[PDB]
Amino acid sequence: NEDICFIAGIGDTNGYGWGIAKELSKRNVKIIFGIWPPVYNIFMKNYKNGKFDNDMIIDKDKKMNILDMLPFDASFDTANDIDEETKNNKRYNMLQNYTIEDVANLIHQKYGKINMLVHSLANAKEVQKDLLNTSRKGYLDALSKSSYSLISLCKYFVNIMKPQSSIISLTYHASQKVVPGYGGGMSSAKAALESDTRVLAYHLGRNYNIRINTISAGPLKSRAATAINTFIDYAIEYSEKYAPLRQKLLSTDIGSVASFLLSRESRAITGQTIYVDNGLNIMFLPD
Amino acid sequence: NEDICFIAGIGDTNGYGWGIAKELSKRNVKIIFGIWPPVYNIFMKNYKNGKFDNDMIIDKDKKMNILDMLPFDASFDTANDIDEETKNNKRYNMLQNYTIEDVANLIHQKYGKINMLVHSLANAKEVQKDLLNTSRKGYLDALSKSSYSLISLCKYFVNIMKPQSSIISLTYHASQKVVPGYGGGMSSAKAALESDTRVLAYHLGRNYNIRINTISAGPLKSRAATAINTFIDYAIEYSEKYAPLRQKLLSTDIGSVASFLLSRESRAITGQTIYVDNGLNIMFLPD
Amino acid sequence: NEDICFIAGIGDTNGYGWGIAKELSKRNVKIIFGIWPPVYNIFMKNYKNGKFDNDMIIDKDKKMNILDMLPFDASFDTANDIDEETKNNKRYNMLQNYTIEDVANLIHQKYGKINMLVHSLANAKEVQKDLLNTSRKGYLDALSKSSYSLISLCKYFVNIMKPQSSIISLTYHASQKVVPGYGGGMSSAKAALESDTRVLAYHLGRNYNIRINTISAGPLKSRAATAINTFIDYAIEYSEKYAPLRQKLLSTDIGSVASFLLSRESRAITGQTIYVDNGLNIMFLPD
Amino acid sequence: NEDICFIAGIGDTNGYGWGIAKELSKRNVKIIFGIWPPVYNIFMKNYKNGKFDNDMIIDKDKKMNILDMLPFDASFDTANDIDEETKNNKRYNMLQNYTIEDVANLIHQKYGKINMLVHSLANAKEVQKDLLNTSRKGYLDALSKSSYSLISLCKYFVNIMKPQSSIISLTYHASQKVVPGYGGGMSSAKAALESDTRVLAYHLGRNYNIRINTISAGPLKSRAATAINTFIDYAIEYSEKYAPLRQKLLSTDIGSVASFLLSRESRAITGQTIYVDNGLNIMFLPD
Ligand SMILES: NC(=O)c1ccc[n+]([C@@H]2O[C@H](COP(=O)([O-])OP(=O)(O)OC[C@H]3O[C@@H](n4cnc5c(N)ncnc54)[C@H](O)[C@@H]3O)[C@@H](O)[C@H]2O)c1
Ligand SMILES: NC(=O)c1ccc[n+]([C@@H]2O[C@H](COP(=O)([O-])OP(=O)(O)OC[C@H]3O[C@@H](n4cnc5c(N)ncnc54)[C@H](O)[C@@H]3O)[C@@H](O)[C@H]2O)c1
Ligand SMILES: NC(=O)c1ccc[n+]([C@@H]2O[C@H](COP(=O)([O-])OP(=O)(O)OC[C@H]3O[C@@H](n4cnc5c(N)ncnc54)[C@H](O)[C@@H]3O)[C@@H](O)[C@H]2O)c1
Ligand SMILES: NC(=O)c1ccc[n+]([C@@H]2O[C@H](COP(=O)([O-])OP(=O)(O)OC[C@H]3O[C@@H](n4cnc5c(N)ncnc54)[C@H](O)[C@@H]3O)[C@@H](O)[C@H]2O)c1
Ligand SMILES: Oc1cc(Cl)ccc1Oc1ccc(Cl)cc1Cl
Ligand SMILES: Oc1cc(Cl)ccc1Oc1ccc(Cl)cc1Cl
Ligand SMILES: Oc1cc(Cl)ccc1Oc1ccc(Cl)cc1Cl
Ligand SMILES: Oc1cc(Cl)ccc1Oc1ccc(Cl)cc1Cl
Repeated sequence: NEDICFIAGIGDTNGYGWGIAKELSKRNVKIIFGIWPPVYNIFMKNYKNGKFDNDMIIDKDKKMNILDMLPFDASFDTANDIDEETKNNKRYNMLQNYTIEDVANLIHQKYGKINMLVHSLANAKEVQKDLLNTSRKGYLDALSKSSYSLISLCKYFVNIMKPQSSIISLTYHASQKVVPGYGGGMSSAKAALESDTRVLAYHLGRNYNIRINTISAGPLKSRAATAINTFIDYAIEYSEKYAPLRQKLLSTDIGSVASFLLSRESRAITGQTIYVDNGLNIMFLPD
Repeated sequence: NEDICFIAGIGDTNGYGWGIAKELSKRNVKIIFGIWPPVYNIFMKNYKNGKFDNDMIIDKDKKMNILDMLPFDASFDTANDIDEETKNNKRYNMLQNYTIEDVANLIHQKYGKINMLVHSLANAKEVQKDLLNTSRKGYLDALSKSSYSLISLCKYFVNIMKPQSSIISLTYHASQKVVPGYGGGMSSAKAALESDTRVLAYHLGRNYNIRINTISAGPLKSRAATAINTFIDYAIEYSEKYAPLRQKLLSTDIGSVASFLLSRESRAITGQTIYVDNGLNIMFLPD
Repeated sequence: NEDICFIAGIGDTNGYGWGIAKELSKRNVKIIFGIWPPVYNIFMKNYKNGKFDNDMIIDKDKKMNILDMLPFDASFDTANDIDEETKNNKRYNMLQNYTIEDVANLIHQKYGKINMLVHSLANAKEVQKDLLNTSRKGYLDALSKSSYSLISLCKYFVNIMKPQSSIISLTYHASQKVVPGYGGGMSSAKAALESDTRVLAYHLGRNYNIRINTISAGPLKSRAATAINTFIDYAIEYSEKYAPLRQKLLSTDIGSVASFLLSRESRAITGQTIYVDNGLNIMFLPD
Repeated sequence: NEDICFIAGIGDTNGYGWGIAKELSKRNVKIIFGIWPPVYNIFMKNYKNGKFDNDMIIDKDKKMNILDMLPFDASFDTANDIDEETKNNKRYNMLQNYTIEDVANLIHQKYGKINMLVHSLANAKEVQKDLLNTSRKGYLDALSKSSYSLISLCKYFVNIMKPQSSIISLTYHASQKVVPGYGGGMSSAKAALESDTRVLAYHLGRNYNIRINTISAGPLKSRAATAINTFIDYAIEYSEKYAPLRQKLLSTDIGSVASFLLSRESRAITGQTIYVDNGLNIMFLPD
């Protein structure tokens, strides 16, 4: 009782963020969605029009427990970072308090302190280009939004979290082994994310008694996965054929693991990269 | 509601085997203990005398549900491997059906098929010697009882397990990084165990849809630990002083993680080495 | 014969860049220094005043073979990236062709194609702050100069390198394990550098038959090492006391390894992170 | 000028042992071969008949300098370990002083102290069986001859080695990632070998200032390789098709790296697993 989780990085019901929300709901955790402004209105519309009613179904008729839905952009740390153009952009103009600091303050004011935080986002302008051809701007854009965002989320949210709270993010094996197609510096961003998870585990553990881990998920055909041009269909096919466990990897498979890591049951685990990919990562040569 | 777990390697209530049994009990899992013959009667004596009553208490009105307790020696695969020096041994003479295959048949004959298996045993005759001074006989003894026993357990128990069953063992970071007092080939045995966990994950996964993982636990002042050369006293002191999470590591901390890995909740995790050590493994230079 | 190496990241004779240059000279490799503009003039002055004559001594009277010394700033990819302020800054005003593209073109025009490239630089404005307190700007600054610079160096220099050429950079273990004190996102930058080394190994290997590896060096009291405030004295003391090899780590120790990796003798090694740290990285618990 | 290397594990000129001998010869290192008794006479026969003359050619007017060739069985530590089944064996009856301790004393008695040691042997009676179906006897046989033999070699040879000496062994990536046809416990043996290399690095480093590393080599169609179950044909085909460097891996490619690790040039490297496989180990999803 009293478990509140903020999930940053939800634009629909086809990604891991939604799978994580469903499993947490089964444990009676209250959910707060952090939605990227560019897709905020479209998300709300569909929600209002009851387009997600089926996907919100859990257990036996059990409906998901969505406490709130807030506009959120991990590119901005404070209101002072918002550039004039973005502030005046059509999709941002009518929204407020969407920077990392503002959302933390908003959540604290409305619901008090929370104990669960999920970083389920990533972005790279040049993801379609191989690392060698990625520009400096594209590279830094990937690191800024996909990696630094985690650090910033921690810096502002630790002030509104209870001791013994837990934090998780999502990564991918391309950080440790070569996956052609995963460009734009996304591999670089994930490698940084995994390393930052260890350093943050040290600081957050000693000073706040807070835990942080990352889940290296297998392939899922999410909206963003298609942006890589297809790459995702190949990855899924390869996984279902060569993984030690030949079964379809579901968003809820990652969700149940996320639920465990966020609960007090994983009290002694921190700074780890946990693989939830049907064991594919352990293979060397296929069959 | 129908889950049965065989825990191989319990001689008292101060080790990880007991902690795992306690946590699985909270989930209403029926427990069967595999006890090393040399200490079987003494264990039985204490149990009867109520020396473990307090250690069996769980939650409010809940007691640990121990289905059965059987003599079990991981040194012998089948009845044919029992030598006269053992058969004629005082402690073994009074016991029967304690080889790996016999225990599997006995359990199956009495309770049917099971779906959870825990390997929580290690043994090395020359653990007090550094690797360089360990004899061939001592080295092989460690690998035989601490590593091969996992493979043999799987070979014989898969026949009495249900599909989608799960298996776990315990390892230690000395397999990956140097820990001076961890001798006799125990470091070697743990390295083989972690690698074997991957290979078995592939075979058991493809052929039976069965999962297998290993938990790399932090220091716990248990019975066997005290045999290493005080060493455990150092390890614990160091862990509690430098680990990112400054809290005492409890056998049940490993238990709750084991319980999760043995349930369907971790359906997509296999062949992994999961660290449950308060994050100590991530540190390099002590602060 | 005909071996030319460009070493990017030399501001004096106290770092690894100089140690790498000395060892390469022993193999009769022609050296070209890439010097950061802010310290370019001071470097030349000392050189001219013969302040480095002693340090240039190799073998028996054998003097180093410095082919050229060029101003170089890894922050700029092309002349178009140079901001008006920097272009007009006192130390840059009188220098030309110091961007990555210009230096590559300059080298090609003056000496033709080369076959050896060394990335021996790093920088982070907020290195004195722990990761949690590093600003977005500081973080991206670290990644831009310490990691992306490697990718850019490769993109422009592969056009002026012969097939079978070799490239190396320098990293540090803080990317894999926690080292308190290594802040400003330097740990993040090194993790990215190591991951990018693997991805680049794939692209450069398949398309140009060029190799790339990185050396994870132990502590050396270089000029930059002092910028971390001391941290470096502690690291050196810890290393000389706990490493399996209790000896002083010299810049030339890294130099000789760099020489091997850059030569044709390491033909089958690529995408690797090679540790040259007296074996400290393999230790878990000290003595 | 005074370097002597003992290479344990040579039965012909198609393996890595020969490639290592060739490269060390270019450096004028005196070579002593340790030959498995069962094939000692045949080897000697071919040598006398000049069947290896072409394989011994190096550079222009340079021939491989083989100091001596001795029968050597890594299964026996001392004369006391020789059983009647072996002593009475036809192939062993005619030979003497072939245990590890005897060879060390014999070499020392004839040529004095040495400074280079190479462990290039592996053996597993049930290599054709997958791990799950490998017997205890077969599993232990693999660990005894392929892993413990390294420890015993160090224990007995340090007495006849000079300070600052170097040692290397060969391993394979199947210890870290799953390779289906690599059975009989060879994967287990390699995992132990790599871990043991770290522990030994600590002991030999602190006590004798002696270094030890292991080379993880790529596929090479050798004599023993052909015993795995064609498998080697697959491995080679896969390596040459997907590795970042599309070139044939030669025994001398491993030889040049071995030569470097055995020289003073690598003075600061110890306890490491160095990959010499054209970078194949860094790949995840084949392109
Ligand atoms: N889908 C997969 O196959 C897969 C594999 C490994 C890891 N994960 C990781 O899981 C996370 C989500 O992946 P997914 O596939 O479910 O994607 P989605 O399902 O695309 O989720 C990503 C979310 O990020 C949001 N987002 C983008 N930029 C943002 C910004 N600046 N501020 C705030 N939100 C922003 C998007 O609007 C979107 O809802 C990422 O970290 C991804 O790398 C996914
Ligand atoms: N104690 C720790 O700090 C620690 C750290 C890492 C991993 N674990 C691992 O957990 C397992 C148990 O450790 P523990 O500390 O709880 O020890 P215990 O508490 O000593 O548990 C080991 C059990 O093995 C049994 N055993 C020994 N030889 C046997 C044989 N031939 N057949 C059957 N059973 C046999 C013993 O009787 C004992 O009950 C081991 O694998 C150990 O390496 C423990
Ligand atoms: N010294 C150590 O203990 C140590 C340990 C591990 C790795 N290495 C790595 O070796 C490299 C050099 O380290 P070092 O200690 O010898 O340092 P130095 O000896 O400080 O070398 C770094 C060089 O980078 C140059 N530089 C900084 N910003 C630049 C820019 N924008 N463009 C071009 N040049 C720039 C400096 O002027 C300097 O000459 C770095 O990558 C460092 O992280 C060093
Ligand atoms: N062949 C490859 O592709 C490959 C890949 C990775 C690592 N390496 C490793 O290199 C080493 C040699 O491999 P290789 O392919 O050159 O094989 P060979 O070319 O088969 O070399 C192995 C040698 O071990 C000797 N041997 C076997 N049992 C022995 C015993 N009891 N005592 C003494 N010598 C004994 C054999 O007679 C033989 O000369 C092994 O450790 C192997 O695992 C080889
Ligand atoms: O990390 C991922 C891994 C896979 Cl296999 C599929 C999708 C992934 O997620 C992303 C990839 C690129 C961008 Cl730009 C944004 C996101 Cl969310
Ligand atoms: O693996 C372990 C790690 C630690 Cl820190 C403490 C105890 C451990 O467990 C053992 C060590 C040696 C032997 Cl002979 C038997 C066991 Cl059960
Ligand atoms: O990587 C390093 C590791 C160590 Cl132990 C010492 C110095 C290092 O190098 C740097 C650290 C911070 C900045 Cl800003 C620049 C450089 Cl060159
Ligand atoms: O380790 C190896 C790896 C590969 Cl790919 C090919 C051959 C190898 O070497 C062996 C394998 C099994 C046995 Cl019984 C003996 C040896 Cl020498």
